[PDB]
Amino acid sequence: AAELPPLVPEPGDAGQPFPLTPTQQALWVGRAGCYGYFEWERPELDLARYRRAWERLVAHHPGLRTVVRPDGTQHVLERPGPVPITVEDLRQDPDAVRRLEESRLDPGTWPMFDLRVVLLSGRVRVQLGIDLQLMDASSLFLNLFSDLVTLYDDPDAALASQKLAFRDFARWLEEDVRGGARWRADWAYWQERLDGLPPAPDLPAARKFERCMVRCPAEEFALLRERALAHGLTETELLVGAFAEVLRGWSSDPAFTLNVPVFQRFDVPGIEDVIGDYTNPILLEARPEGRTVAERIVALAARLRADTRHASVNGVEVLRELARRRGLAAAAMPVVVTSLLGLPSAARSITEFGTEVHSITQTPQVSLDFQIRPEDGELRLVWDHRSGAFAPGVVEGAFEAFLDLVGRMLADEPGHGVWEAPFADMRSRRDRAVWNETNDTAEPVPAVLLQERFFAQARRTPDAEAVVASGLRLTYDELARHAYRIGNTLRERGVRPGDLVGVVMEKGWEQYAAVYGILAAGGAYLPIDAASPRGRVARLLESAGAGIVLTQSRLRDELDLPAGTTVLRADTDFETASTAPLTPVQGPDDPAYVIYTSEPKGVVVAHRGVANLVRDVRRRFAVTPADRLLALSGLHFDASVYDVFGPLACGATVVVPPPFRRAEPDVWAELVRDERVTFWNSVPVLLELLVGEAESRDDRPLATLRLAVVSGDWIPLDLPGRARAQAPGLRVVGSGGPTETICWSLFHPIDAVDPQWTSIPYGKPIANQRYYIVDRDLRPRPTWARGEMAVASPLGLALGYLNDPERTAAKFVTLPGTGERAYLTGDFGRLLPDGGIEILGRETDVGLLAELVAACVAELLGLDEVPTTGNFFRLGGDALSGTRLASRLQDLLGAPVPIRTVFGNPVLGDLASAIAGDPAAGPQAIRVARL
Amino acid sequence: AAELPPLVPEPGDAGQPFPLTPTQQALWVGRAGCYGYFEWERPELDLARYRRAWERLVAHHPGLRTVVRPDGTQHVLERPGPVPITVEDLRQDPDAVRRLEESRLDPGTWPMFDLRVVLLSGRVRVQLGIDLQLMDASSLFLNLFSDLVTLYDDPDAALASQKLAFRDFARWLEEDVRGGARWRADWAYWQERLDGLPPAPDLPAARKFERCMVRCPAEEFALLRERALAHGLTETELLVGAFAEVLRGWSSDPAFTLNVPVFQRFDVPGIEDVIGDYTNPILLEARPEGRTVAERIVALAARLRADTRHASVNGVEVLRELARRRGLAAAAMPVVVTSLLGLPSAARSITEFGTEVHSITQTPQVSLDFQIRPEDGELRLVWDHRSGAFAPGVVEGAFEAFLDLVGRMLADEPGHGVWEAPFADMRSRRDRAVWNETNDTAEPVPAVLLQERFFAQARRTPDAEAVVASGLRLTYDELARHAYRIGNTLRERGVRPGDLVGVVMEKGWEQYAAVYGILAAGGAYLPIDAASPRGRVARLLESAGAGIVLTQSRLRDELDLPAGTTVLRADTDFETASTAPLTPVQGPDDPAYVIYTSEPKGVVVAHRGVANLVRDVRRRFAVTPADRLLALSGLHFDASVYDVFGPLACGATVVVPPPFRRAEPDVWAELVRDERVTFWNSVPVLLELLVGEAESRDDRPLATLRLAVVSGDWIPLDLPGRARAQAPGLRVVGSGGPTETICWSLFHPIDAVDPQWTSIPYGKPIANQRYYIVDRDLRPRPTWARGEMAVASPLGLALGYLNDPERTAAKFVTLPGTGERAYLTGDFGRLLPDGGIEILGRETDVGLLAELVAACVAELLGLDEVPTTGNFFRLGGDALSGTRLASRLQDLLGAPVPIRTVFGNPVLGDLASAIAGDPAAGPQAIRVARL
Repeated sequence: AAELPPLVPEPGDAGQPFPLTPTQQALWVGRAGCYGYFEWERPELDLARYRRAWERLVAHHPGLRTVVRPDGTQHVLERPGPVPITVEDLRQDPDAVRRLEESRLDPGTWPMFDLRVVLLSGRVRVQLGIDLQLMDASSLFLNLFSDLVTLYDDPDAALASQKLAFRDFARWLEEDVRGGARWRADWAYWQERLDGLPPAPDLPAARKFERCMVRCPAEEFALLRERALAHGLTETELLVGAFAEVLRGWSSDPAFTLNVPVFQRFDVPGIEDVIGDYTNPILLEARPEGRTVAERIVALAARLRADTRHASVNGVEVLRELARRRGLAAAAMPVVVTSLLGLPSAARSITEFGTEVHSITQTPQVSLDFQIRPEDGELRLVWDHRSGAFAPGVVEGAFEAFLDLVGRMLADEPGHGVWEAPFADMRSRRDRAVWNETNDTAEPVPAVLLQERFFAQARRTPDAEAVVASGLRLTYDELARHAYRIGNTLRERGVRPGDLVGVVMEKGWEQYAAVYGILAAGGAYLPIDAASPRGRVARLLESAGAGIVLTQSRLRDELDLPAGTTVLRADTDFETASTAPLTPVQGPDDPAYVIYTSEPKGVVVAHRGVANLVRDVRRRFAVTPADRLLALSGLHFDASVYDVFGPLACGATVVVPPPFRRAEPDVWAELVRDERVTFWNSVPVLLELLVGEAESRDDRPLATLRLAVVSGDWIPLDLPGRARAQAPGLRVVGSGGPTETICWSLFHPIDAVDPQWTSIPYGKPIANQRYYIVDRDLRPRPTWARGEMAVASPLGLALGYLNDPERTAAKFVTLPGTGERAYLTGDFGRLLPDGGIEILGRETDVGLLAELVAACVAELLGLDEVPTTGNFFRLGGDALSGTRLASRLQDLLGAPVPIRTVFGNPVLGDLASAIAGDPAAGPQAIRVARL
Repeated sequence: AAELPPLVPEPGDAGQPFPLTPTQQALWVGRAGCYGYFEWERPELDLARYRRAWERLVAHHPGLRTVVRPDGTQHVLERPGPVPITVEDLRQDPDAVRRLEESRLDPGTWPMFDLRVVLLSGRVRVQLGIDLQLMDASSLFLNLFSDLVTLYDDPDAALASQKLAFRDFARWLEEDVRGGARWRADWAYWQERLDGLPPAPDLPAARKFERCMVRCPAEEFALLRERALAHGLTETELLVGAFAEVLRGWSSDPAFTLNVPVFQRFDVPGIEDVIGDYTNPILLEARPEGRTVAERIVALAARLRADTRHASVNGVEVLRELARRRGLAAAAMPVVVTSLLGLPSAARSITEFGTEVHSITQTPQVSLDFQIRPEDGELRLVWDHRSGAFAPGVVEGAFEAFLDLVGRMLADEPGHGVWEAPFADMRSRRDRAVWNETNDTAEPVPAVLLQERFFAQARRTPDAEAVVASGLRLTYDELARHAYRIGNTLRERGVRPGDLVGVVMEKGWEQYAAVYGILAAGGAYLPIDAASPRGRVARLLESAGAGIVLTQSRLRDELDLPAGTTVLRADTDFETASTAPLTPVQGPDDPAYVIYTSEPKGVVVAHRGVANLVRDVRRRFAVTPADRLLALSGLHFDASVYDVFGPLACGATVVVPPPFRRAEPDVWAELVRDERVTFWNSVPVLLELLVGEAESRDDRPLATLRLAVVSGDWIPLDLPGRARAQAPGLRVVGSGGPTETICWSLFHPIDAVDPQWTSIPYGKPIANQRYYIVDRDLRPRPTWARGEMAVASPLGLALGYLNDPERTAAKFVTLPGTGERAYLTGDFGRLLPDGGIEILGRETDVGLLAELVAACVAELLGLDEVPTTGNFFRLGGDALSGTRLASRLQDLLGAPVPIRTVFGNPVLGDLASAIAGDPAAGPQAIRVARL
């Protein structure tokens, strides 16, 4: 604990220039609003006594006579002149409050404050505008406001004599403390920690200062003090920790750095009466360390206390180094906790002068400022936030969660209740009601197997068109008969419930016959791309255990299938089989198919979940037998699952396009025209290609499109309008959901595209699906908070991964709060106020000098190698060895390397640049570096 | 003509540090070989007298005792010590010259020279290595070498006493001349001109110093002097101008800047005896200004004289500014002319000491150094060039052209012969013999019309396959009969020789029938893409005057053809026409087709030129009836022209692919396999796609390919090897030529791909074509010189552009040297030593300060606006107004802006940066700039 040099006052230069404090300098350049404003009301004001009070305050306090020169230094005017006090008479004007509410200052001009008095009928408004660069918050309340009350009572009152000038204190910090023994030790503390500091809270952002606030009465203030002492904490530490709990409810990452200023006057004798700027912003690293609320708050407080023990370094300097390393944006710390607790008591309080009526601090570079201030026996808790910094509702939701959390702290005995809770739910009342409303989706799904629904439809409308595929029109009865031929044959050859049968085909009617025949037989189909490379088809079939494959005779010869495999050709090997109806032998929760995705995993899906999809789509989009769907997607993709089971369940027509290995929009646009397609289903880019093709044509070939469902990628913002142009009355519908949620698991009908959107909303869940946005502990997040989409359903999820229960256990989890089975999509998004989801992400001279510095550092620290990008103090340096570093470099270079240069450039590359840029050492140093 | 300050010698500091000259500084940093070397032979050498001579030289001349300190300053050692002279005894070793030839120095060590003496049987070799930083060339010959001869005769000889030190001269230039009155005027001269200076000669580059040299005897030296005086020139000016003529024969641009050093000693009394570095590289702008050789040389000399009148600025400084503006690469001036003419006579010459046996200057940063030196009544002309800086043969070719040009100057009276020539051909004897051999391509083309060749082939092999097109095999007789049906019908409907008939079809046999029917009728066909947008088809037909169109019935309805047009469908509207042979009524030089290219131009091509192409390809690639060509290219592209006329002229088979609007390599690879295609023709990328498709397959579906001709884009370097892998024995052949040279006009058979190539060679011309590489005056260039390809032929060119004789006259020009008609391709390339062609190209604080400087400059100069990028002196400034500029900026900024700062930063943005970076003015200046 290295003691600090003493302060020697220098009154002969009291009027001489002196530098801005580090925090005053930041406001000087950072304004180029920046002011505080206060308004009190009283029945009467004696203006003569009020002017005498301010004339005495200005005379007594040099800080009220300090002005900034154009060159960024400041000095104390000796006799600035009469105090400006603007009086405005409104005692005659009716609706005077509206006339005064409709009337809403520079450091280079005196004064840096603004005094106004408004006379009204029966009352007076006193108004004080003050530049934030004039003094810090503690000088405002403990010095200015207290003396203003004392002097308005008696402008001749005795005031404690000024035993030093703030100009002395400011020079003492810059010349004697900064760079001295303790500063160097404290600087090493911060530099060891710097590259580990997390960013500022990353809170949800929107598309000038507002106020959330609350006042704790004296008896809850006393209870809050007991709750904090019970954990060994100050009230500030308790409130800072509670604030970090709440911010973690909305922040993208649980680790963040808060700006927690202290107002250290260093016990300099007399300094408690000197108006100045004592702000030292401490950069508090808030990583969650603890299982319970109490443990985390206690751990955070211990870090705050350690940081505070090293506060001879001013946080503005730590922020400067952070910006050198990361750039100015990533170094900004715009979330501040400003506590005025723990300061000396002031003689008088401004509440004895008038009842506060309006007040607002507009601070540059600050988005959220949590202010903690004692006011007349009560604890005032204020959140000042900048409008438009945060998504609508975020700050009000966080405040309501903060009051809830502090209230529980007052309600619960230490060691019980919220103190022991793993976490506090931060969702608002409205968050939960909207999410519950949107996710109240359970519906019973009748235990009818997928093929049984199709066969019943084939009995209903046996002569309607089922599959139209390239100059061939299969009727419902014809398709059912061939499915029966396949099913009887497969049953006879030993397929039993649970067996997988491969379907290796190209687009054509044989895919539809094969699927329904496999299901009729009792098995599940395993579709595999007939254009797979190498012997992928054989690897998937071997891995899946599928001993039978159905294919097309025109295709059998270009497939490498292992020799023990039964390979039947859908279109020739079944012509003599029975067409006798086959009777179902699997159950609704048995697999209907296995679809492989990116080792490749086999996604096993049951009949019940597909029936759910099909029933939801039919009702939601009014699918009828008149509809004609274009089956674009390949059988081995999830998206084809609706194409296979939806239209055929209700009597509509599947239009199968010719096989294609690259997009052919013109073929598809012709096919949409000629077969009068009503139902498009594809990834967004294929719809774009189709719409482009139509735009370049004179017929309107997409005019029969009434429904277009696109999913699996970002939807261009102009695509829906472009599609509706080529097809009036078309409903464009966004969808989504991985293979594990069974094709489509949510929808967003795109009825109109707000041009303020960055993307189309991802949508709301279909029947029997629930879309949670969860944090890393699988707990649901408030509105706007980014998290992973977890899709919960007891029937609309895949059964799991084929033969892989360990990966099934990792992705199909039990949500902790409800015990629901949920699938972790790996996609990220956030909940929207209307219940929808926004998807966010789908699943060399100096160089030689630097090597020299690095090698010299490596030997000094005892390390093999040391990178030129390393921070000297993080690599293992400290105060005394950083001094040895300056000497070893002086020796080896033959040039002067001051100690200030090593400490001012902890990053080894930055030290090289500082040495090479030094006129007194540069050329010499570069010569030695060149060997 | 502002006089210069006087030189005041300062002998009290003769041993004190002093700076390197600007040219010495460049060598100091620019070495980090750099030396000169000399070797003379004499029968005897008296080593005692030789050592005494060098000990006297070293004592007498401070420059021989000057060393560079590690900090880049230099000083004069007082007593450096005995002169090192290494003696090597080889009088016993046999083959001693080989032992001495196998034995081939730092400024910080003394001496900066290297003295050796080699004793051999009967003779001695004296060897002198000298650092280029020690002294300039004029000090070497006029001071060192002359005094070495004087002193070896008598080491006690009287020498002119040193009346000053080179250290005085070097300080006088840096402190008194530089920055003074005349320097500022000269600096304004250069700065006005700087941004206009062309780059260094851009000469052809290759994939450590060599010597071309010649010695003019005294009587030709005297004649050369008379030739120069006859034009008012010095011999140096004559030789510099002749050198610029020759360099223009190879350089990519006719304008270049040469580095022409002068060795000015400024008539300082005594300085003619002082060894030092007097080099001032003058940057000579060599733009051709004149109709004849004489006029251009006279104009260039007048610029050299003007430049020389402003040589108080050292060219190293002009080069520094040029590099600030353009970067270091584009500012380098590595082509130097070093003349030692016009200097005082030296008392003795090194030729009196020994016969020179070997000498070489290795200069950093120099690629070609033309040295002009008087030697014992003769004129020595030396080209020192760096090996590998230039393409092989370029420097030897330029030297031979230079000797030829100077020889003509000695042969011709002024006012006659070469003096009056518009230009001198610079091609070497070998250049012309190779080009003539390669371009001796004339062959008579028999007057047989294109359709007559096909009809004769249809009589020869009437049952062979002509066109195989998508499940349809047209025989030669079947194709001839349908061509006759079309031709008789078109003849009957009024087609006469000269008429154009549109062909608007998609790939299919109807294109082949339509072409031969139109030709049989007597007209020319005009193919137009059936997939053209909008009403392009109607615009082209209207523009071309084509009143008839043939199309396909399956296609007629999607075409917008104007109403007065006859539209006949090849496949239905001709079934009842006569198949009687029709007799030809056009001639071989009448149009066969019109093909439109990028307003669009109609390229009109006659029968004769197509017969030339077809006959050349048949012989060159041995096309026989067994061959089967894949007609990939569209009829409306040039590349299809061979497909239409080549195979059918000799009995081979055209395999037509299905129409395609995007590449389908797999279809094409199938089609190559199934129809046994032997002849591929396409742009390179389509062959790449086809080869990729085959690589991914197990059959070798391209195995029947024996010939692949690719043209129209860069050929990837690995494509030929990749194609030969998929098809052993395949000949890959590169081709090229625009539509105006009738499909293919040159070939390069790619038999093996040198991995040192950056591209495949473009090739050599086919029969009746000649490929010239011409400069901007349409004159042929030497080997390696970049120029425009001009394709000359009286029959292998298009007749011209349809209805557009003015554009025909601009692109189909008469070459000036031969009167040949040639087509200017707009492509660029260069001739290769083997006769081929390589194609080269196919057809904000400072910001505010800167605005402040600019506005102040704009008012001072009287201009409305002035850009921040402008050079103050080019915008209109000069010496006196640049001084006024420093004062106006001092006034308006309130900060000191020294005059040196305005002159050291002529570019207004650079002045802003210098002011903003000045500690004594920066912060103030930035404040004012911010308004």
